[PDB]
Amino acid sequence: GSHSMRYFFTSVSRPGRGEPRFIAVGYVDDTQFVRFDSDAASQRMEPRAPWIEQEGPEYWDGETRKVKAHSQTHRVDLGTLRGYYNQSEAGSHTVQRMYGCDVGSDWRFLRGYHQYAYDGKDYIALKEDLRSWTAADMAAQTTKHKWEAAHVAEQLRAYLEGTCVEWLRRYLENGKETLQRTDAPKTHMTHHAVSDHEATLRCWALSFYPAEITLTWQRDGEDQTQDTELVETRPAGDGTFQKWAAVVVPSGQEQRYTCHVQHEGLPKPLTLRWE
Amino acid sequence: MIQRTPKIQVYSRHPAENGKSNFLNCYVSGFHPSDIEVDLLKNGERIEKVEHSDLSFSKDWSFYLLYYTEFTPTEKDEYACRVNHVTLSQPKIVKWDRDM
Amino acid sequence: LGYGFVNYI
Repeated sequence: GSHSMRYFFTSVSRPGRGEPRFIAVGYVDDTQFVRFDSDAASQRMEPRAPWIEQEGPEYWDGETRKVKAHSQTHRVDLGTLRGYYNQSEAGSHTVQRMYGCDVGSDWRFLRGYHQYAYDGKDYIALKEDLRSWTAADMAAQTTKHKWEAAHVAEQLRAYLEGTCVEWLRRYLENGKETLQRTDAPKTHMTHHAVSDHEATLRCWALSFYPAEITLTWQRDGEDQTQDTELVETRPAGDGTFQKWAAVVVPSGQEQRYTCHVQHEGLPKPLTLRWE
Repeated sequence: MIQRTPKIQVYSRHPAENGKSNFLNCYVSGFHPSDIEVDLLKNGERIEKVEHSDLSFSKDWSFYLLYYTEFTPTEKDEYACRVNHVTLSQPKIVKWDRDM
Repeated sequence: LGYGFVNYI
C-alpha cells in the first residue's frame, strides 16, 4: 500500500541547433500526471491524468512558472558542466534531475530523494538524512561546496518532508479510483517447440497495476535465474502493465519447470505448472 | 561517454484477434542518450500518426518511451518496429510475433 | 506539486 511522488527532468544540449531541450514529467507511483516540454507550442505545464484536471488555474499557472524556472537553470547547468569537465561544443550532453518522496501504507513519510546525473552517470545526490550530499567525482564536489554554502539541503528537506507528502496524499485521494487500485496479474504460460528436442516456456503476467512484480522459473524447485530471459515490465497503454519470463528446456522435461508470480494484487503468490 | 542500447519490445495491448480493434505498441527502454528514432511499420511501410509517451527515465538514469497506434490485426498484415540509436550500427527491426 | 526554489550546478 506504499506510494511515491516523483518528478523527472531531462535537459539535452544541441550544439549549433538552438537552445537545449528540457522535458519534465511528474508521476504518482506508476501513473504519469503532468508534463512540460520546452519545445512545445503551449509553454504550459499540462495534465496527463484525468484526476489532476480538476486543479484550478492557480495550480497550473504556478506549476508552469516553477517548471519554466527549472528549464532555465538546467540550461545554465549544461554550460557550467562543460566548464567543469573542460568539454567542447562538438557534442551533445545531458543533465537529469529526479526528486520526490515515498510514504508507507499509512501515508506517513518514509524517505525523500533528490539526485542529479550528467551524461547518464550519478553526479550529486542528497543523502537519506536530507542534510548532506554524495558527490560522485571531483566536479560534483564543486557543486557540493556551493550547495552547502547556499543551504540547498535545508530547502529540499522542508519540501520533501512537508509539501511533497501533503500533495502526494491529496493526489492519492483525488485520484483514488486510479491510484489506490490494485489490478492482480492475469497469468498463463505458453509452450512452443524450437526444434525436435527443445521448447520455449514463457510465463506471462498481463493487465496488472502497480508495475512492481516478480516472475521466476524453477526447475525441481531450484531457481533458473541464469537461464531465464526476463523482459522489462512494459506498459499496455491503458494504465496496466505486462511482463514475461522465458526458459528454453529439453522436450520432455516441462513438468520439472514451474513459474512463480508475486504481486501485491494476488491474495497468495501463484505457482503455474505444466501438470 | 556512457551509451546504453535500447531494449525493444513490439506487442499488442490486448490479445490479438483478427478484425478486432487493438493497440500496437513499441516500447523502448534502457537507452542513453535520449536521442532515438522509433517507427512502427505495417508491411514494411512507416505508419503515420503514431503517438508517443513523454520522455522519462528509470532509477539507473536510462530512458524509456512507448510508441503506439490503434490498429486492427488481420491474418496477412505484418507489423514491426524500427529503431535507430547511436548504439546501433544500423536500424534494428523487431517483428510483432502474436504467438509468444 | 513541484518544488519552487531553484539552484544551479
